[PDB]
Amino acid sequence: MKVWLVGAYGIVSTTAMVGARAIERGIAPKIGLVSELPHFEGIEKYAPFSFEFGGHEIRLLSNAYEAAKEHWELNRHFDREILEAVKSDLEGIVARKGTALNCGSGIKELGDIKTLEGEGLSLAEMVSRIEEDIKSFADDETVVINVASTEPLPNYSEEYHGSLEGFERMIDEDRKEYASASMLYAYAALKLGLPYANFTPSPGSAIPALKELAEKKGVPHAGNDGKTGETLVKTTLAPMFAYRNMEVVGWMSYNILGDYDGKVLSARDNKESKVLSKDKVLEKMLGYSPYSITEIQYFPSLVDNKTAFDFVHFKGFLGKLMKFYFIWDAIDAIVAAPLILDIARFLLFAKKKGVKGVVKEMAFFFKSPMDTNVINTHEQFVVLKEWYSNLK
Amino acid sequence: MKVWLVGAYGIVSTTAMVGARAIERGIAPKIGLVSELPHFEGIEKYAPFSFEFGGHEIRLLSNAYEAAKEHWELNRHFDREILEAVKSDLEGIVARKGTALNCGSGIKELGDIKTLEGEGLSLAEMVSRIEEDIKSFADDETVVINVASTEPLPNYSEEYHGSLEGFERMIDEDRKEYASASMLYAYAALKLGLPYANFTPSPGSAIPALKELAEKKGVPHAGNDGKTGETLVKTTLAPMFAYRNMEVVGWMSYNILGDYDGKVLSARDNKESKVLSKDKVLEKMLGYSPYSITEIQYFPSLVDNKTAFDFVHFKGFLGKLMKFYFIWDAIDAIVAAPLILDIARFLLFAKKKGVKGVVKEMAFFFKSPMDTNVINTHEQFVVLKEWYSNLK
Amino acid sequence: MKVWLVGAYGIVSTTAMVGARAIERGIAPKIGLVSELPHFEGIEKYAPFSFEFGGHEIRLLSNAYEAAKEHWELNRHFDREILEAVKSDLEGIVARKGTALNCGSGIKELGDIKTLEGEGLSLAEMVSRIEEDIKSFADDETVVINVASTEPLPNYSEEYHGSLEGFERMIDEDRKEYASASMLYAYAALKLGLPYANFTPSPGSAIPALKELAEKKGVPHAGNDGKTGETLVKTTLAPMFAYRNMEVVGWMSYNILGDYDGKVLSARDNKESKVLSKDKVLEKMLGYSPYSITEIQYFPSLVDNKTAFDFVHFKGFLGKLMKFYFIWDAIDAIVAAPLILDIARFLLFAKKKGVKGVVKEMAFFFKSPMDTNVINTHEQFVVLKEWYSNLK
Amino acid sequence: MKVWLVGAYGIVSTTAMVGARAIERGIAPKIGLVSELPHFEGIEKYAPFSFEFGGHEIRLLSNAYEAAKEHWELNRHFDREILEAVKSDLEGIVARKGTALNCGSGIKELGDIKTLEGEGLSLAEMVSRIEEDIKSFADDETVVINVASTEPLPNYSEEYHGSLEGFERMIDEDRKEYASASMLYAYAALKLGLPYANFTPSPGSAIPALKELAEKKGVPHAGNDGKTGETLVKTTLAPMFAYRNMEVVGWMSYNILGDYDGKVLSARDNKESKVLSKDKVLEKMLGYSPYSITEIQYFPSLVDNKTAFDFVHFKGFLGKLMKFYFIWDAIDAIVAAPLILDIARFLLFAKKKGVKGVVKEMAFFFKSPMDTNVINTHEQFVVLKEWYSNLK
Ligand SMILES: NC(=O)c1ccc[n+]([C@@H]2O[C@H](COP(=O)([O-])OP(=O)(O)OC[C@H]3O[C@@H](n4cnc5c(N)ncnc54)[C@H](O)[C@@H]3O)[C@@H](O)[C@H]2O)c1
Ligand SMILES: NC(=O)c1ccc[n+]([C@@H]2O[C@H](COP(=O)([O-])OP(=O)(O)OC[C@H]3O[C@@H](n4cnc5c(N)ncnc54)[C@H](O)[C@@H]3O)[C@@H](O)[C@H]2O)c1
Ligand SMILES: NC(=O)c1ccc[n+]([C@@H]2O[C@H](COP(=O)([O-])OP(=O)(O)OC[C@H]3O[C@@H](n4cnc5c(N)ncnc54)[C@H](O)[C@@H]3O)[C@@H](O)[C@H]2O)c1
Ligand SMILES: NC(=O)c1ccc[n+]([C@@H]2O[C@H](COP(=O)([O-])OP(=O)(O)OC[C@H]3O[C@@H](n4cnc5c(N)ncnc54)[C@H](O)[C@@H]3O)[C@@H](O)[C@H]2O)c1
Ligand code: NA
Ligand code: NA
Repeated sequence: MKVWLVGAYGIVSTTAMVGARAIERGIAPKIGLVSELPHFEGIEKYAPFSFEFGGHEIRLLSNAYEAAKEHWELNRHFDREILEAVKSDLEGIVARKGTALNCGSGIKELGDIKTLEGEGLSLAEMVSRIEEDIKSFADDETVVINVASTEPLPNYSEEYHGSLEGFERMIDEDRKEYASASMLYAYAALKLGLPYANFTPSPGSAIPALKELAEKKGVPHAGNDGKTGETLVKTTLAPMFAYRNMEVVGWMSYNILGDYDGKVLSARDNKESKVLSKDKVLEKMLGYSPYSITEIQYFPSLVDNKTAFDFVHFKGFLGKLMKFYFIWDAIDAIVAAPLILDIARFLLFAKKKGVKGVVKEMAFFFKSPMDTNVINTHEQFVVLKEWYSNLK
Repeated sequence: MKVWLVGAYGIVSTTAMVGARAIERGIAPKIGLVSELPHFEGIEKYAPFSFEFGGHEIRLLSNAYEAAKEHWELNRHFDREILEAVKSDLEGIVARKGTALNCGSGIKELGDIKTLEGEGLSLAEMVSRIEEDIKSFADDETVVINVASTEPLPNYSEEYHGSLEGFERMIDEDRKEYASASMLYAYAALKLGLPYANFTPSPGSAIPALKELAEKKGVPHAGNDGKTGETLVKTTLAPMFAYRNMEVVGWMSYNILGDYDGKVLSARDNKESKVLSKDKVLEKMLGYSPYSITEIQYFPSLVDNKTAFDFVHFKGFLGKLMKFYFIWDAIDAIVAAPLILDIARFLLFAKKKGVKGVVKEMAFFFKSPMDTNVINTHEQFVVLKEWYSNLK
Repeated sequence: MKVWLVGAYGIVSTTAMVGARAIERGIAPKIGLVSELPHFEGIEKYAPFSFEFGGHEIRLLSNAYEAAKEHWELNRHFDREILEAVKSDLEGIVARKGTALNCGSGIKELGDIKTLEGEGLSLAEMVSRIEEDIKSFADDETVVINVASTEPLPNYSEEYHGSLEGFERMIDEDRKEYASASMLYAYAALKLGLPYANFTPSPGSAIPALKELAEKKGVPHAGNDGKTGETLVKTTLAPMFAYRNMEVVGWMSYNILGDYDGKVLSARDNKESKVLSKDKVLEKMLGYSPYSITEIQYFPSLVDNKTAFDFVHFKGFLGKLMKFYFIWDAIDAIVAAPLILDIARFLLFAKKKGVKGVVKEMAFFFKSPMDTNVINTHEQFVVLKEWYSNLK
Repeated sequence: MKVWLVGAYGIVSTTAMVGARAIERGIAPKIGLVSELPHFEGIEKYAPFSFEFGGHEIRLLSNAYEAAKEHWELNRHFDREILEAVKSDLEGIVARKGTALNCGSGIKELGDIKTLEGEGLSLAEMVSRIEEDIKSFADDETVVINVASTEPLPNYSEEYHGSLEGFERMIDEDRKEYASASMLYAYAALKLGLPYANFTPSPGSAIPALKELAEKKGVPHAGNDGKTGETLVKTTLAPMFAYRNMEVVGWMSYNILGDYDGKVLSARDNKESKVLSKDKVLEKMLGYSPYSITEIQYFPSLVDNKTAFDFVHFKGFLGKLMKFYFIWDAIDAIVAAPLILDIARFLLFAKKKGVKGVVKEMAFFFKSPMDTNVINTHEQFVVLKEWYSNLK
């Protein structure tokens, strides 16, 4: 299959590329791949473990190898021998110039960038470039996945975001104020009939306009925002207090990281998207709102080793308060990268099975799953299992 | 209903007694009670929140109030005002002298004790005293629950434990070497046609002899070993690594506590029962065995504030190792006490619904659930929900 | 001796009052009191353990007992029996209306308040009321200690803060914009010839004007900002990396608390004072600046149980990065309250020994010690010991 | 200078060798080296940063490079580029066959071993081989340092360990039952007039016989047992509670590690030496004994990444209990290796300054410092500083 990655030179993106190729060359295990679990036996009939890559970027380096090595230098999150073995393949992946339209002040932290809007192009002309890039790459086994820096919350508009006609009016009128990069890539993917997933908390396809578009075009889509670490634990663990009829009175979630993701989320406007997505899961699972605090702070020496500190304050029998702590110490690109490969395969599977619109049953992958109040990790896993069985 | 508690002066036992009465007098919330969750609406048709108590003990204090206050003095795990309000009721609960037969060297740590076997009685004569105590108390709405100190692993015997005839032969021949206290209380309960649950990792009714007996008598029973804290988290959290196709390579579980439970488990023979029950859950959930260490150590200043330290070492994409820590800081009697009330109500419900033999669907309460490989907390909760719906 | 407490109805203040009296009535140990350590034998010649209290407040409750009980209800940080035993004594402590001039937006969180500036008084007239209150209480064995809510960083002024003449000009001209409450109480104390200590990060006497005043008047003073918990650990532990020639690359300090202190510090202007005081210690000890983040967030269920989460990222041999975590779980009023009693006794001792100006050797008590670059806890303790020996 | 390392193929030993050479070739910083701190300016007059290595082993691999690479493969605790750069130098370091006499059951975990006692040699003949090996290597700038696996507590003997004549009688009579390997290497070093340090909790030179010998020979020696991680923190942090007049009621110290050190300490007899050395520090600092538990458990996936979990339970004002947690996550060979280089330089310095007998002022390096009750890390550092200034 083929995967077009928005933010193709990022660490999540390059590590998926490194991993896919290491696994194909037979020099890496299949650990981390949800699509490789026993329940999904037979997926390879529809989506074999076979990947060609391209994508859009605003940080233009020569190729995906140079991009992968920049992240490897700082993080060393896989062996030098894996880097070397996949060098050839990754040198042939060259990203195209994308758009950073309305992606917030945090984009400044990426350093030297070049964008379509910087060239003076209108919305219609930007869409045409994005579509031409994708369609020149795409086949009938192609998916588009957004793994680009997290945008701020969009300037929402009922007219421009509430219907497909309103959104196409937005493009026609060149109303840039209401367009964000993530919307434009999602729009392009679906207009081309390509399945789409948004691994970030940027709006992407999660506006009514684009949900209408995906349905009309009969195209499957999924999102939003990869559930990889702290939020994974929160949605696995919060149900335990509910099952035991305990009241959660407080939940603290504090996250420190560096690298480009920590750099972008250092900006208050970009951060808000990620923070709300991490925070809001609690009420959906419990039925009520514990006092919750969720923060992300830049902490440069950790690079992509995002570390989370959580504290849960809870009541039990007779009103007695009790306390639970956790620390997650993990590399973000290592828990994220396989989910990109899994999302791509499950979208391809969904496409071939005639699935259209939001694939709500892929909620398991996401912190803010579209079209569903199923948040509990256990419930989401059962939904994913049962969905695949129903269509297999 | 009526509940006969083996180990009636213990902290789990007295706090269930304090709690039941506080809730009946309308001075405490219903927090902590699984049987009070919305899904179990209508349980009160079969098992209303209404409790009379008695039980067996080897530490003879005057009454359950004096017992409750001894634990309250050291722990202050509920308000002085709750203690005062329930004093009358608890002063009327007087335990009967039980048996500490083959309950290990840790029983020495309980201080001043008096037992049936100390009086020179044979197995048959001990059984008669235990039965007379229970039957003088029991009605058609009576359950027996074991919350006594954890025994060592029994001297197992195919002849004496493998069939009811073999076990009754054991009693007839006065073969004390193969009898443990917990077996004798379980035997007595079931011979009397009373539902039974074992909240400890002592063998109790979990031998083939007594499982045969419960079936023959048409009596429901449940166990073993309350899942309250660290093991609750382990069975909620370990599935997350499986769902995400990660390999757990190591899991460390270190527990410190004081009070009478920490005192008994300071002995190496008593400890082994609790340790194996906490440790063995991992393989059943994952399909394989991470290097696991599970310890319990005495740490007197914590009293009944059992604190657990866990560390999970796990592999993800490309073989990368990553790390997860947790600390549970809770009072053991507060997470355990409501489960005693819930177990009693669900046993009464099961009894009235014609349920007989091991109620395997009550696995949710237990670290070592009888007759089931369902260990995942989420799965167990669904099984409990669905079981109750099926019989309601 | 006599202690006039600014913020007399606060939890630190009332717990010092509760503690002093419990210890005098012989119903509490002397644990927590630095002045009770063997090295300080003979202090009781100059400052016996004997305390009468008064102070200023803006939250007017009837008396210090009602104030103490309000905090006890929420926190239960000492026994009901201690509360009862000291009720009489504390009912006779009645605070006087003080000033909340330029104490930031966080003061709004205190609820119902009444202030001198609210009555329409000028700076000169406010100073006269504050002085009249203190002088009506004071004797030759009286000290004034600031334990009031943390102010924002002041609008600094060279003219008005840089010399005593400039500060007295400020009062004469009624230039309120440059006066803060803490400055006015410190000014009043020193004008009256009374020793002064500032337990908060508010400016207090730590401006050149008031340092000049204390010297001229021959009056000892000490501050700023009680070092009680997280910062205590930081100044004990950071030296270990220096002694071992390790580079600290990052230090994260995250603090959650409730109660009135957490409420006031929820405001961004008030918070800044506390944050800088906690953060700045690192460079002074190490000679360089690790990337440091220090936050305080409101977390209401913890009440006065301030909990801190720290993470230290450090380099050792060959550049290898390594990691250290800590969690402090303590009640803030319990670690602070004895230091108020100790500060008072050491100020009285200093006064009687002819000490004047900043008592820099009391740095041990403080996060931002005036007139000293001695920050290491070990060094500060030796300085305090040696100071007392020199004057004994 | 020259350093003869007992246990020369171990990870602490090989990493000191790797580090020394990387630093000499100018490809590594001097981070981690206490002897490189500003206070020790001028040490290079007596002990320049210049090292030639040899030693004894029982695991015979071809050379120290092969040994270093075996540990590097599993741990990756320095760059492949450092490994490559020092390969030549380390290939020329070839260990000689030593003795594992009475080194406990844990020695079995080292795999394929060869020893002097296995050849049938008497004590006198073993001593001669050990001496011949060392003297063939040694010059006037040579030190011997023990970094071999931790032995069990020795079979102590007043006659054989209490005087030099008694110890030499032991050798003469071939009384193996009372000799341990570490004693024999220490004996040989001192008989040869070479300074000696013991980085392990094995007895080494810490018996009266060998202390008498070092004095008579006018030879400086130091030990015992490198203070590198958890115990470093404990001796830095415990003084904080004393300075603040708090009572420590409980201290838990739980350590997990793998590699060869974790393997040897998995044995109960070997473990006891390390456990007592880690545990006993508390009383010496505080004056009393908190309930303390100290454990080390094998946890193979961590390899040389020893992780420690500590919990401190402490009383403060009015008897209130409060709680402090810490987690140390570090590589043991990285914190240990520079101390070997520092110990060697400070021993050479001591030798040239006419120092003889136990260098008690090197206590800073050690968990069980010989001839001193100075345990507090801060105090030890001041003692080391002042010692060096006095002799410089
Ligand atoms: N576990 C995880 O790492 C995880 C989990 C959930 C969500 N996410 C989200 O995934 C995204 C990727 O994470 P990452 O660590 O790879 O960050 P990264 O910064 O290393 O990668 C993002 C890449 O996208 C590029 N980019 C930014 N805006 C773009 C635009 N509009 N068009 C094209 N390219 C653009 C950047 O130049 C960068 O190379 C982030 O938004 C992050 O918040 C990551
Ligand atoms: N969260 C929890 O507290 C928890 C969880 C799982 C299992 N358990 C188990 O529940 C049991 C009770 O815990 P606890 O904290 O109340 O301990 P406890 O020691 O305070 O209570 C046990 C009581 O039973 C008595 N006893 C011991 N052997 C007896 C015998 N053979 N016959 C009659 N009485 C006997 C003791 O005197 C004591 O009063 C223990 O076995 C414990 O391991 C507790
Ligand atoms: N361990 C600790 O608790 C600790 C450590 C260091 C510093 N501090 C500082 O000590 C102070 C007291 O802490 P607390 O927990 O008692 O808080 P608290 O809010 O319970 O006490 C402060 C009291 O002062 C009053 N107040 C505020 N402004 C005033 C003014 N200008 N004049 C007179 N009264 C005023 C408030 O009404 C309140 O009763 C805070 O500034 C805090 O940041 C506390
Ligand atoms: N931070 C630390 O790593 C640290 C701190 C304090 C003490 N120590 C102690 O230092 C020692 C070395 O630690 P390591 O991690 O290098 O362990 P290691 O097992 O990797 O090294 C010990 C080496 O000595 C060898 N050996 C064992 N007995 C011997 C004998 N009698 N004669 C000659 N060689 C012998 C072994 O074969 C091995 O190569 C251990 O005793 C350990 O407990 C280490
Ligand atoms: Na805690
Ligand atoms: Na870690």
